[PDB]
Amino acid sequence: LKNLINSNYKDDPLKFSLGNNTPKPVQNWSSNWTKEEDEKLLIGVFKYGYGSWTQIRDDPFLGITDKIFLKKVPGAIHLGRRVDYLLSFLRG
DNA sequence: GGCCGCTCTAGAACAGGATGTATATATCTGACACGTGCCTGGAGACTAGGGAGTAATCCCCTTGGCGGTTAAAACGCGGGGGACAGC
Repeated sequence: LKNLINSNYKDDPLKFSLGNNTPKPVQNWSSNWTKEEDEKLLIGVFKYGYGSWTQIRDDPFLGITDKIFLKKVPGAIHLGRRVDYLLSFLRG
């Protein structure tokens, strides 16, 4: 992930998009989600690493700060699984 | 076209980290006792001279007695002032 994001984007990773890779949607989360929310999450994880979920959610350039919770559906485990899928798909 | 397997989500359990408190253990602190080494004083030895002790005699002082006189002490009595208790 860091190699590909540097390789194209490094001039500014805020340029990043997942592009032609079309991910499967989130399953009925309490928040609407798209390739855009995925892309912003990926840029977050690039800036702050995996599992930095407080910083990932808090960074306002990602626009996440509303969409992700501390029994509302998506949480750290769901975020982890989503990242696992997204990176597996992009590496595929 | 149908059913089962696989994947994801949800719940439950366990462990670790974080924080505060209590308890046990270690360390310090001090004084005494013993050992060691060195130096000084005491102990031992010997001599000479002075002081103390001993003896005798004489003189002065102290103790005891007598007598008289005078002053002091003791006994007595009354009144006043001070001391004591109270408030």
